[PDB]
Amino acid sequence: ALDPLSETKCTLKSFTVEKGIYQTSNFRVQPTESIVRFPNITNLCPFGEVFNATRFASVYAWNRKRISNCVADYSVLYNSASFSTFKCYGVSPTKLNDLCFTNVYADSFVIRGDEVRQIAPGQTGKIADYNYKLPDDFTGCVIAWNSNNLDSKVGGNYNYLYRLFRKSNLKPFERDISTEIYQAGSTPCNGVEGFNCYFPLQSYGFQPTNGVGYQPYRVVVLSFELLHAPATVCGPKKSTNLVKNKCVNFNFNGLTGTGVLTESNKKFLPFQQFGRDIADTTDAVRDPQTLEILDITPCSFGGVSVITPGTNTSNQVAVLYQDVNCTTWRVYSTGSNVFQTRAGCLIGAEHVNNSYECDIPIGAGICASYQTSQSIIAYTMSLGAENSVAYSNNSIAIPTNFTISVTTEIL
Amino acid sequence: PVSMTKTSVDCTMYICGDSTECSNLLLQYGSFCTQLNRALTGIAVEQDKNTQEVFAQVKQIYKTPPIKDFGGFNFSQILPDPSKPSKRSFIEDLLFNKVTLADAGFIKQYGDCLGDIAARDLICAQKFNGLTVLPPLLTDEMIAQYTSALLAGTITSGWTFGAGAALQIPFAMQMAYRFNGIGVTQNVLYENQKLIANQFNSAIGKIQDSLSSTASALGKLQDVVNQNAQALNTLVKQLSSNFGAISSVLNDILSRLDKVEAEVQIDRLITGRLQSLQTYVTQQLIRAAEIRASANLAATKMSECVLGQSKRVDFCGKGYHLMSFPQSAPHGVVFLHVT
Amino acid sequence: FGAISSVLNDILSRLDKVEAEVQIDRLITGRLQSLQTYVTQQLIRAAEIRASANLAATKMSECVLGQSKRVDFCGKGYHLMSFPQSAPHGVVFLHVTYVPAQEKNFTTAPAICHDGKAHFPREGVFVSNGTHWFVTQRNFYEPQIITTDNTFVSGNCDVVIGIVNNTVYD
Amino acid sequence: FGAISSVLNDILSRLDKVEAEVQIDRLITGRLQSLQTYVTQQLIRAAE
Amino acid sequence: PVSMTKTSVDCTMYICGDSTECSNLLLQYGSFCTQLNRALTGIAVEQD
Ligand SMILES: *[C@@H]1O[C@H](CO)[C@@H](O[C@@H]2O[C@H](CO)[C@@H](O)[C@H](O)[C@H]2NC(C)=O)[C@H](O)[C@H]1NC(C)=O
Ligand SMILES: *[C@@H]1O[C@H](CO)[C@@H](O[C@@H]2O[C@H](CO)[C@@H](O)[C@H](O)[C@H]2NC(C)=O)[C@H](O)[C@H]1NC(C)=O
Ligand SMILES: *[C@@H]1O[C@H](CO)[C@@H](O[C@@H]2O[C@H](CO)[C@@H](O)[C@H](O)[C@H]2NC(C)=O)[C@H](O)[C@H]1NC(C)=O
Ligand SMILES: CCCCC/C=C\C/C=C\CCCCCCCC(=O)O
Ligand SMILES: *[C@@H]1O[C@H](CO)[C@@H](O)[C@H](O)[C@H]1NC(C)=O
Ligand SMILES: *[C@@H]1O[C@H](CO)[C@@H](O)[C@H](O)[C@H]1NC(C)=O
Ligand SMILES: *[C@@H]1O[C@H](CO)[C@@H](O)[C@H](O)[C@H]1NC(C)=O
Ligand SMILES: *[C@@H]1O[C@H](CO)[C@@H](O)[C@H](O)[C@H]1NC(C)=O
Ligand SMILES: *[C@@H]1O[C@H](CO)[C@@H](O)[C@H](O)[C@H]1NC(C)=O
Ligand SMILES: *[C@@H]1O[C@H](CO)[C@@H](O)[C@H](O)[C@H]1NC(C)=O
Ligand SMILES: *[C@@H]1O[C@H](CO)[C@@H](O)[C@H](O)[C@H]1NC(C)=O
Ligand SMILES: NC(=O)c1cc(I)cc(I)c1I
Repeated sequence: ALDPLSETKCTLKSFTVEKGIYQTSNFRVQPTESIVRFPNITNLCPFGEVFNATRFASVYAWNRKRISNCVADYSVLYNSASFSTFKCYGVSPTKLNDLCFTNVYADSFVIRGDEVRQIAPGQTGKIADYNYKLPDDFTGCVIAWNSNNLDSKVGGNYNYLYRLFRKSNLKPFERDISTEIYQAGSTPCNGVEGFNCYFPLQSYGFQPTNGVGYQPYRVVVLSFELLHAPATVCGPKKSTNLVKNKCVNFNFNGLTGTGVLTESNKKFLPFQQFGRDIADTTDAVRDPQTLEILDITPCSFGGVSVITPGTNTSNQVAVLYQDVNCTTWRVYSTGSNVFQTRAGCLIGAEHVNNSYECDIPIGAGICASYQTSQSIIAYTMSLGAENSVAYSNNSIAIPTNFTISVTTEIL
Repeated sequence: PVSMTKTSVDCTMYICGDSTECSNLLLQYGSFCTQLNRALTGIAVEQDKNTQEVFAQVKQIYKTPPIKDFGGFNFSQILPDPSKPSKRSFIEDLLFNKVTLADAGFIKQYGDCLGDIAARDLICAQKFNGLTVLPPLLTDEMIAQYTSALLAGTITSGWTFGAGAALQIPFAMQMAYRFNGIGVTQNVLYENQKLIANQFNSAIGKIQDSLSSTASALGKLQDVVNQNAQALNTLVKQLSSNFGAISSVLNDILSRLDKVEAEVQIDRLITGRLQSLQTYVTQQLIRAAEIRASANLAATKMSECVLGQSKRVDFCGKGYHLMSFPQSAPHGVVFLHVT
Repeated sequence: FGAISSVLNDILSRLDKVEAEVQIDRLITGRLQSLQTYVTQQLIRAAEIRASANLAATKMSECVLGQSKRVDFCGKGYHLMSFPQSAPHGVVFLHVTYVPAQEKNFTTAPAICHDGKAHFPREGVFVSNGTHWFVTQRNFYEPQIITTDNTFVSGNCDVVIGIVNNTVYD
Repeated sequence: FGAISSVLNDILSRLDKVEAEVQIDRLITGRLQSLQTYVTQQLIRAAE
Repeated sequence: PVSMTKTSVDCTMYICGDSTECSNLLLQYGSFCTQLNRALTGIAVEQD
């Protein structure tokens, strides 16, 4: 990265470059600053209402609570909350602080210690089949912690129930609270329990002296979407000012990227937050604070070529920026010699008004040559000698001699 | 068709865009990008090589005689006119008009593509995704000058300038020699000189009318242009493929996943985009071989139909070949075969 | 190719069968892709080489085994002969051609009116040295006296454009 | 192609959506590569 | 030789057969099948 000549050396994987013109990497523009744009939310998320709740629901009647307009600063749980299980599926845990979550729902219930493993997208068992099923494409985090000190009674806590004997497996995120008598045998029930007719709900024991597999465990499943919709729950990240018309790193509602932000004429619908082009790249975004639409443009643009006479001859190089007037410019280095041929700005080469045979083809009728104080000279290549045939309606040219010519053709 | 569009690919920009993590992961491949760029550079060099073989056969620029007294034959229609800013013939102007290039020029500044135009302009998207189009070494004016030199040599000297040392000859005597070549006694040329000149002028006018009408008849060059544009646009469009990853956007993966978890997704995306680039380069190589065959045929025809009178049947038109006239066209040559 | 290492030995040394299976599969896929790319490039280059060899065989048939009348097919100029020479992975054709050297201006005429009839050379061109008219071959200046053996008569003199008057001398 | 089986039916019969997704992706990539190789060879033979 | 056999490929049928899950997963690729079919169609037209 010292200079385009060194980049050519690295691309060719050699310390010597022969005479010619070599394409290098496109003109890169590095971001200058980093900006974060989150909606202004000050209220902390109801961590106390969820993880500190006095009473939890039964697994067959698991509770669902909406989470909206709050800051997901889970570090407040570090002081008092200890979790035996914390597994995130659609998102890495270390990124949870840099993201905004779209549709946050907390599903709370109480199960056995041995059944916590069943809270997963593709598990089987009593809880996963008849009580609570996660979707295969579940995005969110499952949290579970032992609650023996709270949900266990010396005589036995029988207030927590689970569904046994269901006809078919539950759909993902489906709740069944019916208490109809289950018919196990061929004899049909009439609302009475007996023989092959069982009540579908059974209570846990939950005694303090129970084993760790039979101790109560409180489970909260947080489900959300990421980087597709407006979103109103965000991490503890402080927003900065909005910088436009400049190559910056940006964090819009958890979506990170690099580019130039400009005012956009697109009119987003109220339910839309991001705009995407044919390549699925995010090319437009609604500002979470000013509610304005901004177009995002890649910083890097334009082809670059290096013209060299050969490292064995000289270390002088010329640079061709194929998408620029030499009308600051999008040039790595500019000085003295600018010509502005077709096929881009040429920097580091002298220009002459004469025409010669092509030596290094720059393109668009322009060629380069290392010529005399030696220097790189850019010129318009000559098509050949110019003359006139002495045409007349009564004049002929007839050879009075001949030449025996022998030429070589290599195939 | 003589030449096709010269293209270059910045593989780091296409596969990874502006992502540093993706670039670091792509560094493990390295040589495949160099191989693709070497193949593309070979194709780009071969394009100018084909153009040079087709049009630079003579290295001696003969420009038009002023008198233009060719025994009733009218060549002011395929000869260049100084009134036009480009010294190209009127028929060459028609051929230029009937072929629409993907872009007007080869320089598109950042300001032009800055904003919402990037998402609507195909060239802007191609350039933002690391795909560049290289201009030909020979401009259209230079190819027109070569065609004019060939035409002047054919009109004033006939077949002699193809063997070096252009010897002037009256055009009626040249036509008589060609008539003798096709097996007709030269007096038939002289006893029907007015009729033959009128028929040639009428045929040139018929070509006039055919090219100036709504009928294109130049689909071979437009097909090459459309094929190159379609290949580039397909390369741009294929960036939306997930390739088995959770997303087709590197930014989303990097935003929602840590280094270890995002590494596999970025590897899948890199493999898919490298496969897309390899497929594009292979198709470009095959099309370049076809274009090279076409350009070799065009060079052979210019040598044998323009620089001389060919006795091969149906090689320089239908009928007994008398002469041929070259005309430049976008990415090709048009041969007017007088038979 | 996305694996932890590019060396199979390291993967087999630090990983068991199950864990090393995915890395070896990645390496196998990458190396198979490399081989496929090499073979495709070889096929394209072989097609190009086959076209070149077909052209070389055609030139040997038409420039060495005979005299070609195709312009610029067996060298620049009027082809006389060609000689093949072997070369590493190729053939070199020495094309002996005929090139005019010293052109001279002459006054020419499409036809000559002798006795109310138009005469034509039937093999060359009429030329003049200021006073008298001769007939010569086109590719070499060898003027000869215009007789009835090197000319043929066709029609009258009022139809040919550019006809001149000359008296045939015995 | 690195998958547990070359038959989609076996994978779908013994694996759920998430587990079978990676195997089906491997099979899709391999078969797409096979089709691409066939088409490239056909293009070369068509040029000849 | 003048012409060769003109062929067409149903990429969904080759890669996935009659599997709906495989077809849904293959929908993420999309353009590669169209590219292969376009090349094959070009070859088939060139034969005639
Ligand atoms: C959703 O409800 C439908 C209808 O109540 C259930 O389908 C019934 O399933 C039972 C046995 O599971 C059959 O005896 C009935 O004939 C079915 N009826 C119909 C209309 O299909 C379905 O099983 C329920 N789904 C879940 C996940 O509980
Ligand atoms: C050669 O052809 C051109 C046509 O391309 C002739 O120019 C035309 O001349 C007539 C009258 O003489 C005008 O009505 C037309 O408008 C002209 N067409 C043009 C300029 O494109 C030209 O006269 C012909 N040469 C000779 C010697 O007759
Ligand atoms: C040979 O063909 C030419 C052209 O096809 C004939 O010339 C035309 O004759 C018609 C009469 O039949 C005239 O109306 C046209 O004006 C002529 N054209 C030209 C350019 O002069 C010719 O008559 C035919 N026959 C002979 C013996 O030459
Ligand atoms: C009150 C509901 C808040 C909803 C927040 C939504 C998304 C943010 C994500 C995860 C927050 C819960 C983390 C619990 C474990 C913390 C780490 C530990 O102690 O091991
Ligand atoms: C939960 O409750 C305990 C005891 O009441 C308290 O110490 C702790 O701070 C609470 N945590 C939260 C997050 O509210
Ligand atoms: C907070 O965001 C709202 C958008 O809901 C915006 O109207 C308001 O100006 C913002 N306030 C500040 C201080 O940025
Ligand atoms: C650069 O911009 C100017 C406008 O001032 C334009 O005339 C010129 O054509 C542009 N450069 C090229 C190579 O066309
Ligand atoms: C013939 O005469 C012209 C001028 O009338 C001259 O330019 C040309 O060189 C002459 N040709 C030869 C061979 O001397
Ligand atoms: C023309 O040629 C004839 C015979 O070759 C000769 O007698 C005569 O003097 C010549 N005239 C001129 C002007 O050269
Ligand atoms: C050449 O043209 C002139 C016109 O000035 C004419 O006088 C002369 O006869 C013509 N000669 C021939 C051989 O055509
Ligand atoms: C040739 O002779 C004819 C017939 O006498 C005459 O009409 C014509 O003018 C003569 N040509 C010259 C150039 O003297
Ligand atoms: N071949 C060339 O390009 C060239 C040759 C000479 I001698 C002088 C100069 I200035 C140049 I720019």
